[PDB]
Amino acid sequence: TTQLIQQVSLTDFFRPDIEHAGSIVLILRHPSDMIGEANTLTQAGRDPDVLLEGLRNLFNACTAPWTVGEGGGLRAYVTSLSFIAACRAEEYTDKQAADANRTAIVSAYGCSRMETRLIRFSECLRAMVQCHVFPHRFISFFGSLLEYTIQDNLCNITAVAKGPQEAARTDKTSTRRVTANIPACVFWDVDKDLHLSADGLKHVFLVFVYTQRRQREGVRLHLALSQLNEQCFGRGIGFLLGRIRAENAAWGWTGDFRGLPTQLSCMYAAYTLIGTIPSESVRYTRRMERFGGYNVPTIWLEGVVWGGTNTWNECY
Amino acid sequence: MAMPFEIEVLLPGELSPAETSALQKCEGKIITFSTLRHRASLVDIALSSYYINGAPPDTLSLLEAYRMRFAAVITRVIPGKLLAHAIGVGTPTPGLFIQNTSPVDLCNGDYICLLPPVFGSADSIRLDSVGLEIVFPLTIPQTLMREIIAKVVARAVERTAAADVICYNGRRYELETNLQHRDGSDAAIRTLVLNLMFSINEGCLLLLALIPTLLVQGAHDGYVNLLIQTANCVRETGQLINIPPMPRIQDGHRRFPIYETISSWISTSSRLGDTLGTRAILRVCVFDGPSTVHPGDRTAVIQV
Amino acid sequence: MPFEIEVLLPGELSPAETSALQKCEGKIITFSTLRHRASLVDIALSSYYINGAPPDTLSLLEAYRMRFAAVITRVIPGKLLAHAIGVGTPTPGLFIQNTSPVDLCNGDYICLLPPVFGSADSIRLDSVGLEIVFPLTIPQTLMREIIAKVVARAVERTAAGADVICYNGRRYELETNLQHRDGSDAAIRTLVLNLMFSINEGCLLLLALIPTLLVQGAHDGYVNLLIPIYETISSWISTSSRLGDTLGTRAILRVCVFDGPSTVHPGDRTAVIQV
Amino acid sequence: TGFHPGIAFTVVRQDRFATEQLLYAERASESYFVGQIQVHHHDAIGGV
Repeated sequence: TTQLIQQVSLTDFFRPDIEHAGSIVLILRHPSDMIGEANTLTQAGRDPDVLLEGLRNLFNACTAPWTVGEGGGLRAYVTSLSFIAACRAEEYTDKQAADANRTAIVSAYGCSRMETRLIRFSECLRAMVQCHVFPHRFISFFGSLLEYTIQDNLCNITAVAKGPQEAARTDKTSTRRVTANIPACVFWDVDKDLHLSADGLKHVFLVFVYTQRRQREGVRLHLALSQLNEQCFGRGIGFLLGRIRAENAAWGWTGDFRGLPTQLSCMYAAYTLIGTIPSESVRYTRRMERFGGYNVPTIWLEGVVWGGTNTWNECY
Repeated sequence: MAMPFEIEVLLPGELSPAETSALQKCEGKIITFSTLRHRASLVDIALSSYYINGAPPDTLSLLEAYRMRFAAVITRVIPGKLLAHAIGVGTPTPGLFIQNTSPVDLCNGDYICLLPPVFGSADSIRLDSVGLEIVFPLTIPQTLMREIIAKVVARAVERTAAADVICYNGRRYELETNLQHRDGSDAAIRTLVLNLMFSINEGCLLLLALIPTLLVQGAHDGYVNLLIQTANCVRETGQLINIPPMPRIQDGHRRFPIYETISSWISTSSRLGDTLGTRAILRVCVFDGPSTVHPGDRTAVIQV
Repeated sequence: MPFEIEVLLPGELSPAETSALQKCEGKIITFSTLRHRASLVDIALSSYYINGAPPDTLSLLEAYRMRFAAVITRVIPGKLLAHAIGVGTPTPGLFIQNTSPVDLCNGDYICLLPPVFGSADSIRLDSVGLEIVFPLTIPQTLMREIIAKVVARAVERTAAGADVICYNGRRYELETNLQHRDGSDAAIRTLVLNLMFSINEGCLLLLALIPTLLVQGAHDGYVNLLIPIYETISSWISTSSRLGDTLGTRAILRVCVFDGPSTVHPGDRTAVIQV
Repeated sequence: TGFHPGIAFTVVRQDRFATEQLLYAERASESYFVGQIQVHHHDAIGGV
């Protein structure tokens, strides 16, 4: 049939009592790797200690600060996609929905010091894209939330990692099944931009966007839905992001190969294939929905078959 | 979705028994589709769909069509309809099989790539009652297709600025490519040069002063002698170019240049050929059949 | 339904050897062809032998892409069973005994890499006169880095006239103690050579086409340009492409634990599904 | 600028009107054979 996955993590960056089933969950690597990675990947004339400060000041005020070092057996593993969306709600073009998302998730979680945690995470992402350690290399697609069990400051998630979505029987309130849903601020579809607007199969991509201009970093991600394959999808987005590519490549006998555009200086986006919709034509509904006490708009997909082989395709 | 993505291509009721027998003689050949529906039409696998600007295309344009589309395999044809299984979208696909349409063999285990028909005349089936040509993409192993793509992109660059034989397993097959216009050419050359640029980096200077070490090794060892003389550049520079003492690298105690100049080349190299050409979607895995496969025998495969 | 492979271990096995083959529960082997009856002289190292002597690292990276891998399930004192991964949907609990310097988190995609470290996988079946090397099961994320660092070290070593790799909060050093680094330097030279030759041929071909690349300003013109020579371009692509597809190594497996331990220290066994 | 450049054209344009046809037939003009109704399953949004 399908395939489930399980993970126990803390509940600092994610609370399944607040996410609804069908929300995408993301997994993180250990933050300790960033130290050595930035130690060997930072650009000459730039000090990665700003990344160190970002990480250190982030993890100083998120949860129990201890244990996050090497001896970590329990960790902050999973984060919600809506979380990583609402901490960067200042770059999504459809402002009003993203702003509703942000205020809702600031009010729905613990209530205390999340404004703190949010800007901590925003500053951390800014710093990493500034020291040429990209977020796409550390954040992967875990699954779609199916069922959970929580305790004091610790959770136990089980999510769908492969196969059709609605073939997963869960003990919910309304009906034994559940469908996928994403916040309406990250939903960007490549097809209508390029105007091919055809029915049939559509892939679902998870695409990041990088704008590295000095002291003006920028990181945001969307969930693409296009007809293109994984080969020419890079061409398509590279096309309708011309200004970012330009301002990134321009401002990112002795040979003297100094100050030339390198691959990390010219990078602007990276994407992955995560599923597909083998239906007759895709229907989706943007209905306003409640996260506990607040109302935020979402996208309700139908018939998504999660895929795999989590390999990132880069675009410089 | 638990079965392979079946496809129901329809034949008009006005097709001659001769053409239906011809179709019977092509079960197991590969076709493509513009979009991926479930009730397709015969028009969408004919040459009337491979038209750029209202004309039959060239070897470069078709080479872009073959990856701008989706692929399928003709399992069996019937008077009612035509059946085909999608390849690289819905994972489950058991016992699939292909027909080898190529002037070379098919070794067990190699990966399969598909080309536009270049070698000689194509095995084109002309359906006259509807007026549709049907040409089937080739079936070429991956290690060989690269030589063809290189030798065709060279001809493209040459035609734009200002050999057609390839040896494989001791056999000479002539290349009859054509480019009746000019925009696909530079559309390819721009990618060529773009990916050519992002290879050079800081550590290339250190990699350059290592040319004379490569020369003295070319004198010292034997396979280095096979490697050095096909390189139409290194054999000249290390004998006619010099690089003085490299200056110290800015913040030389933290970063490391060679790591970058060699890591940003693994990425840019794998994706190279899959941009000037196509990727490999299928790999011949004969379980209990013959050892190799002659031109025109039915194979057994699993998708990449 | 699942594909099944039998390997009939012969007699004359020293019980001190079978005692170690009993430890080979969950290691990966490869065949050149998929059958049901497999002879022990097919997974032995003596099968590769691409050019006489034992294969290189380039030779092994080229093998791992053409052969069909199969994981060794339970072994009994008589014979050895194995299930082919890649096709067949193995219904049993297809576990993997990770053999890698670094850990394995929950939910990684695992690829293969020849023993480019302190090789100790070899089980030395002397009584029969053949030996079997297993591959390293590394995560897909460390795949682009390990190759790059191990080749950069050698390309600096030939440039005679803290290099640690980190993952999941653990650090594994690459600087082997002995500065008498023969042997492994020899089983890696045709890679550093074949790679180096490609990059130099690319650089000295780029600069030989456009006469306004660096002479119109390495910052002003080079970037503004960004926004039989004709049998050499061919010679460059026709080799750079074969190298790239060799170092691709698409994943084959994925570690998905379900109510167990969330980390796989080297030498433990865990459940794995196929991709 | 309104100067006549010594040439003339014949503009052409085509128009598509929606009309209501009126159809007539004779008695027993065609034989309409009908075959056998067959079924086949196929996977979907999760069911059949």
